[PDB]
Amino acid sequence: SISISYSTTYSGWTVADYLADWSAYFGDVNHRPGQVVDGSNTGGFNPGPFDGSQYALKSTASDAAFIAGGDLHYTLFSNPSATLWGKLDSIALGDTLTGGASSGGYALDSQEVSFSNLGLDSPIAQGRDGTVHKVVYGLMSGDSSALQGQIDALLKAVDPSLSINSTFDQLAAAGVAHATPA
Ligand code: HEM
Repeated sequence: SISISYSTTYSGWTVADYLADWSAYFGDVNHRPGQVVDGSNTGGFNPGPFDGSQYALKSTASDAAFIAGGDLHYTLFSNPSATLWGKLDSIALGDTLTGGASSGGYALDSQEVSFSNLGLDSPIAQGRDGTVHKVVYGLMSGDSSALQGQIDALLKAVDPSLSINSTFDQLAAAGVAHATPA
């Protein structure tokens, strides 16, 4: 089942409120035609350049960052163009991104919340409609709606009383989350 880690700072927050606020603050990096700048708003892959076990992106407007983990592939200009696909296992949110391919991986100096065992599986043929693409491109764009919807489904699968409107502490009591030190 989905497994959530959260700093105790967020114990009383709903998942939805946390994600709404986190993504709004992260803010759209404007990864769109005419506006992509390598090393500014592309993010990066480990080991890369366009594939790997992690994709990570910081907002330059500020040191808020996320890391997507799994088995990821980015098509770049190849058909279907500008598609992130593959297997998405985890999303970690926080700030102060560190590492990269030259370090052997990415990490957050302050990891606030992670969602693991997401089980998202998107074939290349689905293109930009795939769930992996929607989740991650959403986050790049300051929009956690797609992530929220996938988490909500995973929580309901455990029990229909559980949802993104549960608090992190409620989810811990329900067996799907654990707290970490603030
Ligand atoms: C190493 C990381 C990446 C690089 C270097 C990169 C590079 C690019 C480039 C060069 C463009 C075209 C810019 C232009 O037309 O002027 C682009 C567009 C785009 N990229 Fe990325 N990208 C990266 C990661 C991602 C990821 C992870 C996603 C999805 C989750 C993504 C989604 C898109 C989308 C949706 C567009 C717009 C495509 C269009 O409107 O036709 N990119 N990217």
